[PDB]
Amino acid sequence: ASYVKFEVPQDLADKVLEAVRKAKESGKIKKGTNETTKAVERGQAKLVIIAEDVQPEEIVAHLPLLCDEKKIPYVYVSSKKALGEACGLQVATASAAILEPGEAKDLVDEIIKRVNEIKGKT
Amino acid sequence: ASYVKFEVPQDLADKVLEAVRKAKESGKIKKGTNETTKAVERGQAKLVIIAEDVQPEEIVAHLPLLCDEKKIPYVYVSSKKALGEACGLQVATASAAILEPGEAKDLVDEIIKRVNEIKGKT
Amino acid sequence: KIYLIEHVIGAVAYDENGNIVDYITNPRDLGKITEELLNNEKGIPFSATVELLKKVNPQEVVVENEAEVPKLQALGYRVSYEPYSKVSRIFRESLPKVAIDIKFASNEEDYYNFLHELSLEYTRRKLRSAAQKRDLLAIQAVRAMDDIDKTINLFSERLREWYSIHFPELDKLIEDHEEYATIVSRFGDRGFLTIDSLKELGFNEQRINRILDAAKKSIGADISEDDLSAMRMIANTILDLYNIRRNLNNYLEGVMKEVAPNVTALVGPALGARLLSIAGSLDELAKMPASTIQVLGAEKALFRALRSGGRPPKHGIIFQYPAIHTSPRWQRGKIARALAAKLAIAARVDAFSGRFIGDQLNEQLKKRIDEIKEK
Amino acid sequence: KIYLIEHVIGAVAYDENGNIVDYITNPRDLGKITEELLNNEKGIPFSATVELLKKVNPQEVVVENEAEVPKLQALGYRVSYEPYSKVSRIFRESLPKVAIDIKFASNEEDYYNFLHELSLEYTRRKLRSAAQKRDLLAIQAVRAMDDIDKTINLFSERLREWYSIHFPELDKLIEDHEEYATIVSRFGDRGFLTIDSLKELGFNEQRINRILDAAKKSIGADISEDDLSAMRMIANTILDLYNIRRNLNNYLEGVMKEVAPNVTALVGPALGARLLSIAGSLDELAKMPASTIQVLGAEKALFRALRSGGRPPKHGIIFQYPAIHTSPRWQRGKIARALAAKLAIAARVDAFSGRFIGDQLNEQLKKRIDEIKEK
Amino acid sequence: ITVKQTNMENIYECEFNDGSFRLCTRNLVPNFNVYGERLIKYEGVEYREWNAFRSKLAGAILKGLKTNPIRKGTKVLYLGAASGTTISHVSDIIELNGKAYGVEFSPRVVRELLLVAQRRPNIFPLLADARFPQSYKSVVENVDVLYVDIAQPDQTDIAIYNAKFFLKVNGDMLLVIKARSIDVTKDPKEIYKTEVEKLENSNFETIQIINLDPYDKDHAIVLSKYK
Amino acid sequence: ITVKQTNMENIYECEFNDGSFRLCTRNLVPNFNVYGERLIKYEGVEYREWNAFRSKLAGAILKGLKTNPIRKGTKVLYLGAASGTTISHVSDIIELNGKAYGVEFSPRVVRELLLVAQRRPNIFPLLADARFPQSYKSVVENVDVLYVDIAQPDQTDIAIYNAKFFLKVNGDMLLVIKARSIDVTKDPKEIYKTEVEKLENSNFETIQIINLDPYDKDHAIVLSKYK
RNA sequence: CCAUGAGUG
RNA sequence: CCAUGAGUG
RNA sequence: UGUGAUGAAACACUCAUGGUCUGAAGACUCCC
RNA sequence: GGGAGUCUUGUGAUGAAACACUCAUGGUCUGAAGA
Ligand SMILES: Nc1ncnc2c1ncn2[C@@H]1O[C@H](CSCC[C@H](N)C(=O)O)[C@@H](O)[C@H]1O
Ligand SMILES: Nc1ncnc2c1ncn2[C@@H]1O[C@H](CSCC[C@H](N)C(=O)O)[C@@H](O)[C@H]1O
Repeated sequence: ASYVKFEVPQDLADKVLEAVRKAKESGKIKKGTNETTKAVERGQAKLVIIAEDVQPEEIVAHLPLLCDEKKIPYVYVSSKKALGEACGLQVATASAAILEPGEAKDLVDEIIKRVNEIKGKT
Repeated sequence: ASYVKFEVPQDLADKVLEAVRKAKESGKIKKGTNETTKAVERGQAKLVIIAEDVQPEEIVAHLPLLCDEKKIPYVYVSSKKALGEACGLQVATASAAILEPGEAKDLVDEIIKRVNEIKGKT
Repeated sequence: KIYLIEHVIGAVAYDENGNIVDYITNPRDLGKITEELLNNEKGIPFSATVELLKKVNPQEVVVENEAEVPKLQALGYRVSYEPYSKVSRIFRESLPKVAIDIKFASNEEDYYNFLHELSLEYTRRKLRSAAQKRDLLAIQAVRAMDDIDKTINLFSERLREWYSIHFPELDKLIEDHEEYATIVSRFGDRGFLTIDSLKELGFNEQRINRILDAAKKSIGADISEDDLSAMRMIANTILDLYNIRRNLNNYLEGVMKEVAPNVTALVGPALGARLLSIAGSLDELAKMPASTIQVLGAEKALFRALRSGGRPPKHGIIFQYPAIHTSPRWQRGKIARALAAKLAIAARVDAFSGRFIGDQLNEQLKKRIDEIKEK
Repeated sequence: KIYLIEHVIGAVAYDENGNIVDYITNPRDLGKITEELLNNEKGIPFSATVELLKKVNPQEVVVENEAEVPKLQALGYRVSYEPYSKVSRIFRESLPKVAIDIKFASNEEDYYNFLHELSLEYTRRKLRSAAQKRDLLAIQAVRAMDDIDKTINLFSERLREWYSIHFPELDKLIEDHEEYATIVSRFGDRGFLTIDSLKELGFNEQRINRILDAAKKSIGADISEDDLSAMRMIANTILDLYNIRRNLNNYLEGVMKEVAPNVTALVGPALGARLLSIAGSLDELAKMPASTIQVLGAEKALFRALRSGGRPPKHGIIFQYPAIHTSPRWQRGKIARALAAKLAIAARVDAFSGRFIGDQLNEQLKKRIDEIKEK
Repeated sequence: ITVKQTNMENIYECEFNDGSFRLCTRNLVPNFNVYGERLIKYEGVEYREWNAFRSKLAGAILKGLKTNPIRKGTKVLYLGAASGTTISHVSDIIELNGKAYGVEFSPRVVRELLLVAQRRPNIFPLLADARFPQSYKSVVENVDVLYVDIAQPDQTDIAIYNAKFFLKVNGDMLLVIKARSIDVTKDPKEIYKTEVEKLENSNFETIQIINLDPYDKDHAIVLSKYK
Repeated sequence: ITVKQTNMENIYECEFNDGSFRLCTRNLVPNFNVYGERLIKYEGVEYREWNAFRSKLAGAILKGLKTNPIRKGTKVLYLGAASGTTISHVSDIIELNGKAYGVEFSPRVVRELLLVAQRRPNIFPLLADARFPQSYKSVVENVDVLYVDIAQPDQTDIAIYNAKFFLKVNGDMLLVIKARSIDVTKDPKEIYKTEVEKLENSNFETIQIINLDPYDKDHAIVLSKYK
């Protein structure tokens, strides 16, 4: 897929899926593509997660651009259904965002700091 | 002149000028064409005095029309210098208005009623 | 003593008691009644009124309308009026009936059938005399001219914004909108500019090279002829529009000299036309005080001051007068006040049918402008 | 570990302390630097940077740009980035000077002469790629249409109030503006109306007589041929502008199927162009959530609700979609919400260079619409 | 849908498809509408929907007008007829037997009053200035109701002058007070006290004072009897 | 007329024909004005009239900028150069010795910035998004003053980012706060405080906080020093 | 609609 | 500018 | 200089940039 | 009234103030001082 800028290992992918869940419980998230876009424009998002099996792709292709303008880190997970069922939904979702990490602060800080290393940051 | 509908006997023309004067002292008057125009427009003038020796005739010509619209009686004096010098000015005036007769009430009420007889009113 | 009535029904006489002394019924004829209806407006008695003034020969007669009295005195009679008299009233209270009583119509049924058709036709006639006024064309013409003024300006700003996708530098090179649209009309691509089309515009040679260099080194966008044609449709309309304005301008000049010569003399045809549009007519303009004519067209600022007790506007549309907007703030007020003053004088001679007197008014005006500027 | 700097000045290597390890100066040539500054935007390494990585042969390289990092890896080295490194600052802290040290110029006097004329030239270039965007024409065009839309309405409203001085009865008899305009334009005086030129328009025989009878029975004014030919200037223009609109709608369709097919597929060129005008570009519309697209064009309404906690606008320029302004009040809100959703997908598939998929986007949309309507 | 009489003659209410209640009158000229109003048939009779937002009369009715002096066959003089919206409806109310004389001095607007006055023998159009009743003296009779809706600073005086010409004793005047057209500075509510006193000095007996807001801003209608 | 120096380098006030007072800077390119400003000669030197109502910096001064870090021979990064009104005047101030870099991502407007930047070797046009200081990184050096008047919701966050690229330690940053372009909901006076804390938690030493009213409504400029 | 920078008649 | 009546895109 | 002295906020537009709704429910069907 | 499934739905359910214009009427500054 081409809106996929960098590469996510399933350990990295999973820490996300857990990370989302704790943020429904202990923090604040926004679920859905339209809300994730508004979440970025607004600089509320601390971490943006994008599914890899979206069709058509161009639906979420704009998120990488936006996230750099607002300097918000982005990560991929492999299935959209999987990201939704994390989200407290029983249908799929192509992208989601954490505004408040909560009792996943330590967990998110690990991911957001790991995708930087795979992105070549010192 | 042609904008003068009827003829004022000088016993009436002079009793006019005197009614103006008592109204500067005991009442309230207005002097000049543009202000008469407003005092007629606003329904403030009880008696509107227009000169017969005005030059050019057209300056005060709208007053008869106006006055008939607001049903405000109007009267003529023969000399323009005199009407102005009556007003407490040392210059002429083309038209004037008494707003409150003051001590010309009985005096005015008699004029507007004589100018009525000369207009063919029962 | 005999009291006299005038109506579609005819002419009727009453004693003060309210009994019909004598009557002469009108003809139940649309054409004729209408006319005598228009005539009684100017004092002319119905013809039926003159006959009736003859059958009974009354010592004292009194009518409804005050414009009739001088006419009937000229026929020999002693005449006055009491406007809303008991008689006139007694007369209409019986109008369902006395139409039949003086045998104007057989029944109530087709008195109104007619009175309606007269009412239809009497006003239809006035509707026409009104549309027939000369000043309406003066007003509609210049409102329309101003509608074009606005339009030309709008398209010009579109066209500048639009053409500059292809040739940006040209925008800041031509102040005049008409010159600029003319460039885009004739040439199209920036690369078709040739010296002769440019010397034909009036362009001095120095500007000419600045333009041809500008096109050369342009960092503009290269674009299809379909794109250029689009722009040029907008460009060509701008030019059309410039012509029509001048045609209208001439049309307006004539009218404004025809219906309102004196006002035209003071401020020129359009602004005179403009003030005619705001007042609504010449005759409504004529009755205005100067203090109103001075601010006509600044209604937002006027009612702001009058509502709030703040400061009023010096000038409305009167602002367009060359002397005013060239001159500094403190002079404008004195120039407007003086101008408006001359304007009501200009207007009043016009409406009340005076002959041209515009020269000395101007003289008078420019004098006061000079006293004012010498301080 | 070598920290790599890239500047107009050339290509520099540093040790971690900030001491100049090695350099390869760029040629003092505007032409090549301008292209390489544009290339480095896409991640492409300087050619001079390529040499410097050969001379020094580094274990670890770190660049200023994260976009460069993969290019130099494809070239064989291990690369990372640090955005605001202490080395990059050190380099530039010494830039008034090290320009002279590596001999890019003799002195400060003309390093600044150069960097000024590079900057003029580097941005002259970027200014041009902006002009080259195709959606700009779409935007300018559709702006011009709405400008003609407005004008037509204005000129049309004027002609009717004006032409009714002569022939008041034609106004309420001809609903459509263009039609009215042709009648004023072909005839003039009402007394020239004929069955033949009027059967030429397509008027059914019944309306033609209703027209001709009205012309006969008109309580309008008998007015000269100058007045009439003056009005006709406006009538003709109304006609020119309709012809021009009809051309621009056709031009626009062309650019709009070209630059944004799916949007167009959904809402058509006019309305779609219109959203491009509002968003500013295609790439700005692409980045919008639907919640914006849905309210684009209701900014008075929007922020009124946002400032106060009031009720929001249901729809913006989107109001123009047939389904929306025709369906009863309670359905608009949902239709709009559904359109905007698709529009945003559509805008996104169009900008990020997708091929046409508008068939299912419409199909999906009419589904969401059919459901709404069955309640 | 259901249509039923109201307390006032030839004026009706509608139960509607949804349950909104709107005023209407029995259409004197079936199949024909003077503004855009809805035409509604019930048990084979046609009524015209009377929008209060356009027509001041329907407002005063919807605001609790005690009694309506306009009924089957009333003869009414209506100053300031304008486009014919309201006067078209008082035609429906008076119903061929009754007669309505309409004054209006703006030619631009009498132009459409004409159209309305043509289909309706109820209506006798007059392009004239209500300030000079001498001009329409020669076409009209005396009247039961004097409906005065004119935008004029001396609108009250005009009404009065018109009354002592055409108003029967114990006849009624409905006068619309248009505040902002009387003086834009004063409080609308001050305007009303001053105008009613004017009525009360000319032996008018103030019967009811209604405020037309929200249907018409800064507007009031006075129903009073001339003595 | 009379012209004299002010407390700040290369900045003057004028005594005029009437007894009025307006700021001005010493004209670097005589006979040439980037907007419509008065050109004035005094003892045969040409100065440019500096309308405060147009330029934020003149406002800050006429609203009491205690001390000014932009002077003769200063190097500046100017985010949001636009058509070139204010940057043309800082060109007059920093005056050839010193240099000014203009970042601006709006091309319609850089179109006129080109002009201002030809006539003046002070000014270095750069068409870029100040959110990516990486894209203009390879043309500038470091600067003393970071002047930021850019319309953005994170204008301050941007400013801080550019800062850690190009601001010499102990340089001054003039950051312009647009309340209504950060959020039209929030109270402007609430915003300045909330943003100034942004700068101070990122260790800028707020020297002075200036409110531009009336020169610019809902506007404030902060001067702080970078550590 | 608000704010800011550039312009038109 | 406010209020009223008639309409257009 | 009352044939108006003094005071004193005329109107129509274009471009650029930012601020640009809500967020999980809604319709149906079968058992006693 | 208790239990129970089905279709649509974060690729967006529910709620919810799009905008541009013309005509007609009226409300339309101060009032004796100025060089
Ligand atoms: N002096 C006067 N004589 C006759 N009509 C006048 C007048 N002054 C104003 N008018 C008219 O009064 C009208 C007020 S609008 C009236 C609305 C209408 N009566 C209705 O309810 O349907 C305006 O059209 C104006 O033209
Ligand atoms: N993200 C961004 N990067 C760079 N410039 C931007 C920007 N966003 C907005 N701007 C520009 O910032 C400018 C603000 S107006 C300020 C201009 C300058 N301060 C002067 O006084 O002359 C606008 O013209 C706008 O085009």
